[PDB]
Amino acid sequence: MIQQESRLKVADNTGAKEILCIRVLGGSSRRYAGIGDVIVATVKDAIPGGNVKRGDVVKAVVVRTVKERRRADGSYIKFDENAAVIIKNDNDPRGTRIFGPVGRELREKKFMKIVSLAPEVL
Amino acid sequence: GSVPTAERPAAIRNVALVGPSGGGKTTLVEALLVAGGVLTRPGSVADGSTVCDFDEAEIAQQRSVSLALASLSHNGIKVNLIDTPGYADFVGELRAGLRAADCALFVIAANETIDEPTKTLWQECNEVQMPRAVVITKLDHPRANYDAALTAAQEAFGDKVAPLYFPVGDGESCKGVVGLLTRTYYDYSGGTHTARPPDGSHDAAIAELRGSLIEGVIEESEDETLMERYLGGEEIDEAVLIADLEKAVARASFFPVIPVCSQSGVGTLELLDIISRGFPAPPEHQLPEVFTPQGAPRKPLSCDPDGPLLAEVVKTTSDPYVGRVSLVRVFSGTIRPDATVHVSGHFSAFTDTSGSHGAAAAADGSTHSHADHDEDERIGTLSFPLGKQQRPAPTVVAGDICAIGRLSRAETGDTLSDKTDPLVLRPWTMPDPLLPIAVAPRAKTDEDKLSVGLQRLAAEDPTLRIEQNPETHQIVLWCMGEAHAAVVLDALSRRYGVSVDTVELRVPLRETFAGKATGHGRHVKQSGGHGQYAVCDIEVEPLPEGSGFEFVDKVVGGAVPRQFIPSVEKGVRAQMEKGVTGESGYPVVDIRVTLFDGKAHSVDSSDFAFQMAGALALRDAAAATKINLLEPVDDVTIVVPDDLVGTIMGDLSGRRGRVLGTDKHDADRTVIKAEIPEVELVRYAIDLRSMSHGAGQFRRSFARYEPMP
Amino acid sequence: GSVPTAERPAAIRNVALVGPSGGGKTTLVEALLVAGGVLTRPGSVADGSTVCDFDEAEIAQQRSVSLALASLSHNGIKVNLIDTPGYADFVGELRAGLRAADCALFVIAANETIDEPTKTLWQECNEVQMPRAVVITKLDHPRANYDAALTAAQEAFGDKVAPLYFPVGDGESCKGVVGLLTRTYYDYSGGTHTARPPDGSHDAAIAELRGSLIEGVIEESEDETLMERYLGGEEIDEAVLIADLEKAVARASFFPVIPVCSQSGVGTLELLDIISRGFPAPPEHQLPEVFTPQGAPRKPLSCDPDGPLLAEVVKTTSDPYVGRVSLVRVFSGTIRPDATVHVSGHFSAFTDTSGSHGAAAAADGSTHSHADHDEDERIGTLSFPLGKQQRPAPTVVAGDICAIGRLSRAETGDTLSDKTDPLVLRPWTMPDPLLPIAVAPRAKTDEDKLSVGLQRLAAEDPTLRIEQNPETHQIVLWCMGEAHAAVVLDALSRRYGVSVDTVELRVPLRETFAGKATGHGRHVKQSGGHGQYAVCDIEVEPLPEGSGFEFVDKVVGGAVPRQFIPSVEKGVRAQMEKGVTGESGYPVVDIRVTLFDGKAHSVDSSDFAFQMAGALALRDAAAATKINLLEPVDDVTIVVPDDLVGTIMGDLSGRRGRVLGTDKHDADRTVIKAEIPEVELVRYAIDLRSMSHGAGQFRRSFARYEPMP
Ligand SMILES: Nc1nc2c(ncn2[C@@H]2O[C@H](COP(=O)(O)OP(=O)(O)NP(=O)(O)O)[C@@H](O)[C@H]2O)c(=O)[nH]1
Ligand SMILES: Nc1nc2c(ncn2[C@@H]2O[C@H](COP(=O)(O)OP(=O)(O)NP(=O)(O)O)[C@@H](O)[C@H]2O)c(=O)[nH]1
Repeated sequence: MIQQESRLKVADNTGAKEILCIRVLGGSSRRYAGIGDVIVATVKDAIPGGNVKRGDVVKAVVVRTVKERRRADGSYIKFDENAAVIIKNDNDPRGTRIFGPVGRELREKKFMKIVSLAPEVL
Repeated sequence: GSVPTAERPAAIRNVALVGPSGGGKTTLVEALLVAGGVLTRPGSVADGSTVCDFDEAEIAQQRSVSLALASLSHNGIKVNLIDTPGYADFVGELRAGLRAADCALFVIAANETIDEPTKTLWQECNEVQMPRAVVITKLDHPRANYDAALTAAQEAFGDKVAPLYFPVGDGESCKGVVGLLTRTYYDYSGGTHTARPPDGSHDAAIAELRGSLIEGVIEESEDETLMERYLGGEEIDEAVLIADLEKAVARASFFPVIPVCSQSGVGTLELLDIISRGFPAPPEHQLPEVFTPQGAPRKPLSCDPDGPLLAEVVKTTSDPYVGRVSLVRVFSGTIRPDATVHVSGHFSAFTDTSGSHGAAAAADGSTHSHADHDEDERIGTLSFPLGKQQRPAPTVVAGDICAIGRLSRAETGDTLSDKTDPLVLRPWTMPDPLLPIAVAPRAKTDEDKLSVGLQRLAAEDPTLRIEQNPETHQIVLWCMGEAHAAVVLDALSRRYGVSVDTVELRVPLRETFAGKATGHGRHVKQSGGHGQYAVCDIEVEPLPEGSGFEFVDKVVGGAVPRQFIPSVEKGVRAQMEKGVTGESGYPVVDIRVTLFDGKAHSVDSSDFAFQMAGALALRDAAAATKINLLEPVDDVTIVVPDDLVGTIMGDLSGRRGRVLGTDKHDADRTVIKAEIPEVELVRYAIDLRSMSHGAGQFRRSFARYEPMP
Repeated sequence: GSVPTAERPAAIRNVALVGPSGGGKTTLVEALLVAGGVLTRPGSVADGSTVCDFDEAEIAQQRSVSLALASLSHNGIKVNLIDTPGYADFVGELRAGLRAADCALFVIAANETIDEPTKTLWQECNEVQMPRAVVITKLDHPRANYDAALTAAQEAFGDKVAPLYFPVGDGESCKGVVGLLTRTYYDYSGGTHTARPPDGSHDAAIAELRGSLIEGVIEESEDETLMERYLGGEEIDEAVLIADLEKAVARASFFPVIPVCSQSGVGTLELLDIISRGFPAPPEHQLPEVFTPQGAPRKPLSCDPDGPLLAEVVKTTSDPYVGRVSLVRVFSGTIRPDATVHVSGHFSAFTDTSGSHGAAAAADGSTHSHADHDEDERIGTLSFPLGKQQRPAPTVVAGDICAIGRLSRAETGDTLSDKTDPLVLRPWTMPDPLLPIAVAPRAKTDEDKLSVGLQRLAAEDPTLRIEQNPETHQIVLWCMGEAHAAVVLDALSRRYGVSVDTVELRVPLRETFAGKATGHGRHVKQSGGHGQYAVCDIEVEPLPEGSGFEFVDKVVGGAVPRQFIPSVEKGVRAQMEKGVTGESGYPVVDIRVTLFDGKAHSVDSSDFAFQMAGALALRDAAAATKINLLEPVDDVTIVVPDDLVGTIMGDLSGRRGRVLGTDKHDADRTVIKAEIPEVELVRYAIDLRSMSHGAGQFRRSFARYEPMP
């Protein structure tokens, strides 16, 4: 349940560490973002030498949440941290590697690149 | 211009440039690269804008501390210049680069005489048959005497050293050099290289230099009639002579002298030509002897891209973004992405030799002393490292050094080969460190990850060894010297966040009895569980060192129960483990406990009770006589030059040391047999190297124990 | 399969495939290559697996945007297929392919008729007297009517167009064809090409087709008695008819029609047979006139490997790893690896005609204005283009096309020959791009390399014209159209790292005085040193157009010191140059300044002060009257169909164009001569191709300057 003003860890090579959620894309007045939802964010912390710097508005997709999320099978998934992946307009990562596990919801949202690059998909 | 990508190892050259600390190796590398056209202008070491001088430690120390690799293209031939550290503290990196290259370049200043570190580095290059070409740099210095450096190199590094190109200048900014074999003088005075016939002011000297170079080269050639032809008045052909010079230089026989003016760009183009033609080839160079994975040796493999897959890492580091920058040097076969290579850890058995005492085999790191492991890992992206930025490599043929990312278990020097045919090359002999240092964590959480941090650092730093002391309960890091110690501590506190503070290293120590005495132990403790009360009477006698712990029982009539004899015994063992000299009692050793008498109760006898009863009997016995402390004397094999044996005799005399002999190690150095207390050997390596100017090598090995003087 | 290698020019064929955009040319080439054995299975443009559509731009636009070459040898005869883009924006590449070809092939689909762009392509092919053959394709389309398209072709391009192969299909997927000359029906129903006599279902129509083809050919046959014999009932022999057809096609006198099923592979084998038999050979082809370096005409060389060396690069491509890949068209002599050949850079004298503002001769790149350059380069390894793969070639005989890499300064259109006999083939016709595109670099680092990148761009694409404005200081790219402009921008932004931003083209303007006026110029400034005082009273009166700057002196009593009057004149000239209209004043021409009075100080009079006073007086005089703005006008000659005359005339009526005359270009097009202001021509091309179904073709040339209405 990421929403306005939420802080997210970044799981990429882009060089950013933490981002702030500006808007949850996918409809007007939409409140929450779960795994597999695209948001707009701003970069708060970064590598000094990274391509992405502080203060630039970027587009990301949530890959991990602390709030439990139900699956159609009756099972539930949960993580210890809220994490996101920087993407470009064609739903492709800006980085080259992904850190940590991701939920399989990304598979049904057509984020094939993130799914392939993740070390583990759950 | 075009990215250097050669389709054959013969069109690839890799040179590990060597020299003193801040000798201009990087500067010459930048000048050459600009001559090749990779860099717009040659950067300055001090400015830190060069491709090689990018790391934090290299810029901070204002010199080369970790080696760097750059790729160059010249007339369709690839050149891989490899800057190497100029300080003996990082001579392990230089050794790896020499092992990583088929040619070495001595970057020295014309205003500096050849120092002993340079001589020892030349010896290290020499007894691996690694070819060398003498390079004279820093000719712009006001005191730059090219002729003095030339003569010193010829006199020191054998008669095989002889000038190849003769510089011409006004004494302040050399305006050109003269090509002896090409009889043509190249002039840079007007800002443009001009291969023109000499003006004739030094025609006789040039001709003499041509004759000397020819006769020196002929000596190492094949045609024995060439000497008769040249001495008979016949002029040998220029092309044939050149080919003969290439043979002499490649075969690790000749060491031509090259003047270089890096600042003005004078001589860089002709140096590139010499690298491209006269320098040895990775196929021609005597490749390290290959080994089967299971300990058997194997015939050396040809530097053929079509041959069996064969490679060896030369540097390892961790990058959060691109990944682990594993500098892998390819020797046989072609390396391609998506290929699973063998990651054998040197199969250290083949490198357990040499390495001085420490048996330096693979990545040192005594906690991981000798890797000797196997692994097959799928490589990721092949990249040609240009400083931080990596040049993509779609195909990497044999005879090249490349950086491979996303290698999970890769370490420095690990041999990379085919999964179907695992292979092991001969890794470099690494100068195991002999300066111990102790690191204490600020808390427990950092210490928990300290193990993996030091393991990763040792994988990155093959020359570094990390030692854990179980007796004194501390972790000890061994570094070659001071600057390398600073670099490794910075890397530990940065790449792994290890917050520690330097502390004194404590040597192992033991306690022994100086006399014989008897003890009385009375225990009374009536608690809420089982009432405890036991009395024991033992006897202890002094025993020679190395006797260990002993126990004799002579109780009469079964006064103390047999079941509680183990209780008393173990109580005495724990009490003597805790020591007898105050609250800081060192482990008492080589003592015999002799129990004779004791009293028993119907119910108050217990395991713990009798344990303390024996303990207190031990205290009472120790209270009656003296306790002698022993320190472990270690055999020290001191290797110093024969002229420096007098210095070692003089200083070891002030070190309470005894000399058991001075055996001549070789024509220059001398092995000195001596045993010294361990307290004197914490800083022996650093002072030895400082006094010997890098000529000091020594071994340590605990022998026995001696009392306090 | 095997590398197609040719040792005699006769066994080589070089035919350029042309047609409409997306005419399935790439699929046809893939099917032919599969029939040739080089490719295992036919590729698909939609899937992007085709050899021809391998570049990023082609796949991005899903259409041919750049031309490619494929080599195939069939029946011992090598064929050099030249696929070219079918869009008008890439007409120059098609013309370059035509020049490097000895025949022209039109790939058209039966389900669509001949469009006007295809007719203009036929005209362009015709105006080198190139042989042309009609290939009907896409016979798998439901609407594919071979009969309708055939008829249209016969009616349009005269009676010389008669079909050569008669298909027999179901109207959906053509199962085979009937050989008209051989009376043989070819079948592919079972997936195998089977040649059998026709069953007689078309025997009457077959006989009609043989009669028409024989009567058409035999006329073009030198034997005039053959017509009598055939009309007298004599059956002309099949081999004789074949040979006569081959000769007539080699004469560019006949245009046969051969149906082809690219998808099904039907007819590919016979098509290759027709290419190998009926098509002219380079020895048969009228080789282009070869010129001496100094412009003296030279006799054309016979197409033989033993003749004088004569070759010509026709394509330049840039690759990050390989480097420049130059395709070399050889006509005479033999090219061998490692040989030094002469590079004649078009000898611009033969291409200096016209060119509009850019005056484009070859390789533009204003710093390299005109090519006209001569240089001898040693080539490396000969290679033949197979997609991104390069099959090494041992030697290149005359009459073939080869790919050479690592070429430092070789350019498209350059004439390669023996260094002892430099030659110059007649350059191809280069269409003049008339779509200026002003851009602005994002940084000066990009700007410095912009000249190099644009020079290399014009080296790759000779049809792109680059002009840097000297008045408005704008870099302007002249392009053919939307797709060509996009390609030009993208290649500049990627292949050379030049970040540029398209900006508004500035049409140069001129200024002159609209009436007589006087100005009072005072320059008084009291700084920390010498004071300044100079006053000039000048009189400026209008002059006829082109009168230039005239100075009239009317100073009475020497109020202005006579040593400072030239300073006043210099200030007036500088003020004219800097403009007189606001902050963006255009240069002032055709004015007269009459200095009749002024003031000066004994101490505070200086030449600079009088310069400033004259400039300020000129500025005041300009502000004392009106300023005439002169804009340029370019004469435009347009070729458009007679049915659209009124629409274009009215469009020019809304474009303020002045009609000069409507000249009959031909039976269906009218040449329109008119002068249009350059402002109206910024987007004239795009709107015209609209106002013309692309049929709009025009040329422009600067005429003069006129004041704004
Ligand atoms: N005058 C002069 N100074 C030089 C030259 N080469 C290097 N220097 C100077 O010496 C310092 C560093 O030189 P150098 O030790 O060769 O740098 P490095 O190659 O990075 N270290 P190392 O030589 O040990 O590999 C800098 O101040 C640099 O300007 C040279 O040819 N001439
Ligand atoms: N029915 C049919 N469609 C075809 C055939 N060849 C190509 N096409 C279709 O036509 C389109 C591309 O044709 P084409 O213009 O010849 O491709 P191109 O060669 O890249 N362009 P160009 O013809 O200008 O050289 C694609 O949609 C492709 O599927 C064919 O033989 N039959």
